[PDB]
Amino acid sequence: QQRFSYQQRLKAAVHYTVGCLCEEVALDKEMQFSKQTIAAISELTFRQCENFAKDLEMFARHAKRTTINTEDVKLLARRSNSLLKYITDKSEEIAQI
Amino acid sequence: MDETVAEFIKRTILKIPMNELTTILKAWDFLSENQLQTVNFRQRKESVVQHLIHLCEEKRASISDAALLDIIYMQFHQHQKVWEVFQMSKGPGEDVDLFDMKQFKNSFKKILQRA
Amino acid sequence: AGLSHYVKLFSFYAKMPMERKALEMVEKCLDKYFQHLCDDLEVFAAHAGRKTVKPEDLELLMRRQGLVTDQVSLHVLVERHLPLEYRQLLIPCAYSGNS
Amino acid sequence: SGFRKELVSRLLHLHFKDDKTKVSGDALQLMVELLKVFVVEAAVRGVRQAQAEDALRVDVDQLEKVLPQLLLDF
Amino acid sequence: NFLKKRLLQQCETLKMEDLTNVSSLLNMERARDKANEEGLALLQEEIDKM
Amino acid sequence: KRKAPRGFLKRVFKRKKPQLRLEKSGDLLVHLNCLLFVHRLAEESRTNACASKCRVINKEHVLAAAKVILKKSRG
Amino acid sequence: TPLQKRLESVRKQSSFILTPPRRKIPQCSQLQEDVDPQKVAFLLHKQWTLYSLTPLYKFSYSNLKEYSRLLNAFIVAEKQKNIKVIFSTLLGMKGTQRDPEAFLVQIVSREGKVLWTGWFCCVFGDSLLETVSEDFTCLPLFLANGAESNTAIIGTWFQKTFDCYFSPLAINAFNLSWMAAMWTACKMDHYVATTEFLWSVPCSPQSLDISFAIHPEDAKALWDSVHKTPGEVTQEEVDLFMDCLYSHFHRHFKIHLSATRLVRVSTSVASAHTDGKIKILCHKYLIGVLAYLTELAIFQIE
DNA sequence: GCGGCCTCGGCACCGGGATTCTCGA
DNA sequence: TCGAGAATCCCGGTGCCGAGGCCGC
Repeated sequence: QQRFSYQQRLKAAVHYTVGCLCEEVALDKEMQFSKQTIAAISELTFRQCENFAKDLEMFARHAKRTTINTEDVKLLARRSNSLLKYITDKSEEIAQI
Repeated sequence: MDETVAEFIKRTILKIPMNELTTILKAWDFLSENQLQTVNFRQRKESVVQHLIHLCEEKRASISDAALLDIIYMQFHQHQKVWEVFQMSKGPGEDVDLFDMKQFKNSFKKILQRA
Repeated sequence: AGLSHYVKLFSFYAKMPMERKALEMVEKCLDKYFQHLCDDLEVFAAHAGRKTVKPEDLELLMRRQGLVTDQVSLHVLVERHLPLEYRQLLIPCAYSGNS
Repeated sequence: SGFRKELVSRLLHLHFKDDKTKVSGDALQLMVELLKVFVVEAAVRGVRQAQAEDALRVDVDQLEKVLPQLLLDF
Repeated sequence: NFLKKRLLQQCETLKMEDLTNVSSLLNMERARDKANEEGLALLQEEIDKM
Repeated sequence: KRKAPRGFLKRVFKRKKPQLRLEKSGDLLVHLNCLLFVHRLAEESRTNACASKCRVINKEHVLAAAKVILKKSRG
Repeated sequence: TPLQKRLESVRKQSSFILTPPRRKIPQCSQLQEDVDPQKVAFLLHKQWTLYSLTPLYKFSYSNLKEYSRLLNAFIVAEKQKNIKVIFSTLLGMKGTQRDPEAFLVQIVSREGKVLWTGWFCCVFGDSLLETVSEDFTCLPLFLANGAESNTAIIGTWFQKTFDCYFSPLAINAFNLSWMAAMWTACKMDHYVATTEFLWSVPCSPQSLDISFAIHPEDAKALWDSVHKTPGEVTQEEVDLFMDCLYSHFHRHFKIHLSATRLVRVSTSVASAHTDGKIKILCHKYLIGVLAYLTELAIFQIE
């Protein structure tokens, strides 16, 4: 019902936009993402978006705050060096907007 | 340094006892004199069976010589794996004027890999 | 010292004999563990906006390490491993004077 | 293209355990970026272990062997 | 809904990745076996030709 | 072993990073973090030992353990 | 009567009054009552290492769960110095109705990998029942098969809780030849294994062993040559069977087998060693083979 | 060169290969 | 009559507990 219509509709949206991303990243390394491969990577995006939501809420709770700001996702970007460097420049590009 | 080769070497190196580690590892020629000092043969069994096989990981050990390791292991442990005796018999004529070890190695491997 | 304390505790935590050559590398593992931690406490305490590192500053970090959950909170984790006179400092008991 | 605004509002707000927490568009488009690079990173790690096995296809098992470091890393 | 009762109609009434992968592997194995029969049988034809 | 060094963890937290204000018993939390990190190390290294069926933990199992758990224990 | 009867029994046994036990050929023992077919069939082709077990003080076939826990908590504690212990009454391993019901002791490790499978049985052992009081449930036979380490742990537990003592039952070559003769005298069909007699000569420097393995039907026809009185085999008939083996071996190899000692007598009925690792129970004669084995255990106890 | 430590190895019990011998092409 | 399937005789290839070696007091 509502839980199913919620998460299946966003599973559909994740698959649709992630398939657009699959066509957008399949042209770099001349690769093809098979139907089960897209189906998997979409559900890992879903399952670890659960992880990002779990992290980000308590990240705001950690600063005695209710809203989620850029330092919270920076702590989400704190995890790994390569995407620290990637997200630093993408974050200054965020600030350009 | 391969499947059924590196772990095969591991399984034939824990087979050989600690006393004759030098004796069998010197004869199979992959570990030259310089390689013997790197591994401390007197320390432990799992230590040597892990450092020696690494010394073949750098030496890219192949089954052709991994099997030679097993041969040299059995040359000092021939008192296991009970042995049958086969007796050949030539008919009337001169003996085998050509048992070339190269030719015999060829005439054995060719016939065996034929079937 | 303390790294030698943890490698000896590794012996009673791994329940299985290991090698000393394994222990000086787990020493580098603890050194890098702090090389990630003390600047992870750094960045997490800076995230809270506080100069000091309060206990909840580390509860979030251990939530990051997946050891604090909605099932396993911070304090329950203290029950299972720390000795009594040490968890008396951490988890608030009650005397009408909760620590 | 990307993972759009009315969809990033909806997907993140589904896993939100309370109704009163919002994520702003400034952070929303960066969330788009972080899960877009979730796809990019998972895909590049999969195809990287694919050249490591030298494949022209990303199969089922490659993704399963990349999760133990994907979820650990990302 | 009809797909969930399709579940309730098939699974209630009543490997695959191993199927596909192992079947391709075993098909290469049968190609190797056809090569084996080509080699062994032909060398048998030459041996019994001798 | 039934101990937890008060002095050593504080000395490490001061040597490695000179600018913090770790609380009265915050170093006790650091000890708990390292205790659980070495728990994970011991258990996943036991898993590594069973992976190669080695009855003694060695270097080649600890180095594989590090890149999983130490990275996992990063905040 | 409560002890003095046993003293008179000891007197009779030590007297050694004309022993030759003309024994009835082990009769086909149709499996009595329950005798769990799965359990008994699992218990047949297992090499039981015999022991002699003194009667158990204060034992009851109701408190099996309590002893199971008390021994399980003791075995895993001997590992401190994964395992389940299932005491299981066998309900049918008894010769007469008054014998104590045989019960098992299995070291079950996850799945049913029975590591040890102990076995105490008292069949046709009414030379011990009528001499011991009611408090003791006497099971002269103990059957190991698990490692000797686990046997030397459950035996210690049994000594500690029941005051029963395990002497390792060693079948002397005389009793071994007896059982080797009454098992080729049986009326079986489809002989499972050849009748092998593993001799072992008493040379001081060397330890040559002989496996005088006869075709099982050929040994039955050789037994019929020396079998004259039916129903019961005598000591002279057993000795003549063994001497026909001797005069077929010294005839061939000029070495007097009678100058050697039996160490193992494999037969289609039941293999039987000397040093203890004795009773394999190939066929379902085990109530008769066990009858002989219990009668031999009385000899060691009494 | 011994004290509680450990590691090979004879003996032995349990798991597949080819011979029996029964059934299908 | 003969060809594949199952069981089981013959001996492994394995499991696992004493013996020998070896490093503090």
